[PDB]
Amino acid sequence: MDWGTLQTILGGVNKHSTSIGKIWLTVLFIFRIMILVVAAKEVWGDEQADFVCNTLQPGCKNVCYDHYFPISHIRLWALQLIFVSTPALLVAMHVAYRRHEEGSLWWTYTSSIFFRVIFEAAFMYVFYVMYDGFSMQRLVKCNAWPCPNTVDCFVSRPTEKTVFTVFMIAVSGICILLNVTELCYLLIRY
Amino acid sequence: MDWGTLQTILGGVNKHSTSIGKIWLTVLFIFRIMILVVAAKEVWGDEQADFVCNTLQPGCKNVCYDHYFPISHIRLWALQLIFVSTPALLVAMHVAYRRHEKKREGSLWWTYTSSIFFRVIFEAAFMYVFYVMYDGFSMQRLVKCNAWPCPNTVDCFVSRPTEKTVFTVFMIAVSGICILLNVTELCYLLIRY
Repeated sequence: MDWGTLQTILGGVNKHSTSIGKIWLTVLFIFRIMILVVAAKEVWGDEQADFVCNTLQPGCKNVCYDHYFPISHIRLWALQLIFVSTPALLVAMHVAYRRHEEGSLWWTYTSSIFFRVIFEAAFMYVFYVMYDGFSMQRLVKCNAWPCPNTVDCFVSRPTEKTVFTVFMIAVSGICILLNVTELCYLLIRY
Repeated sequence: MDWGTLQTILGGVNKHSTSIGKIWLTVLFIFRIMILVVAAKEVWGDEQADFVCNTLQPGCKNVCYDHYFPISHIRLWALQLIFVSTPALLVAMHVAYRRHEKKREGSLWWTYTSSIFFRVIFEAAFMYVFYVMYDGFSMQRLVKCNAWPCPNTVDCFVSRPTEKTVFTVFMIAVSGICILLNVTELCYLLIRY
């Protein structure tokens, strides 16, 4: 995809936030989006076109690809970004509700931060359990029907996909830490 | 082609509506659009390029694909969003000139309950069509096809059945929620009689 105007939306959402919340989470957020669109989205461009299986059985390539990649990484990251951005924007709408006509504003703001840490941890769990670590393999062995006994299939761009996987996981771990420290920073204020 | 000056379009439309309808319906509504355009629309990119049938007959692939997918999933969701969007739009437009003229009321409650009423119809109808026409929300790896010109019976294999199931389940769930949100409006709206 592409974009036409993201500076206006970031400027408005910038206001009414804490020191680190104003900058650090925001710059890390646009950091992840930039990585996703300009670079990574076309590494996974031919994930199925260049999948190769050493067999003559028709339909074996379809099932073996689907058995090992139930959902591709880039569409896992796209889902994650949407989930961890909605609490940011709806609170911008809840205040717009009260504008048309302090505990409430405080209660909402502290609640959103509790959600963001939840979603990121949940999604990082899915990568680990689904893909068995963060390293992708050149060779996969598949024996689902209709494939005969056991078939060798070869992945496209295994090394580059590993690099971006490590990169997206790292900045997600940072965002979790930033949320936790900022959260406990408010708790002492009570 | 991609998103344009929707922020002003949405900025205009959110004003002058009920509290949860102010945000929750709209937020869930842009929730569906993002999934449709950002992620889902390229899962279905090679639906027919990667259909594979175990046969040597010319034209068996065309008839078998057309028989099991009379209309693609992403085209139904696009249609559904258009239909549910319109009643929100026009009624939001209808109030504009009066607010314009007032600076220069039981009727609208008939209109407002009408638009709320219509949305639930379109949500229910489209969720109904998925069930009857695709035989549940789960997509299978293997389809057996015996339409002419195919010989006796042919095995054909779908592309990305597991990923298409995940998004199908997701779109149905958020569609089900919007129905629940809508009916709450009428209960708050009818309780005043």
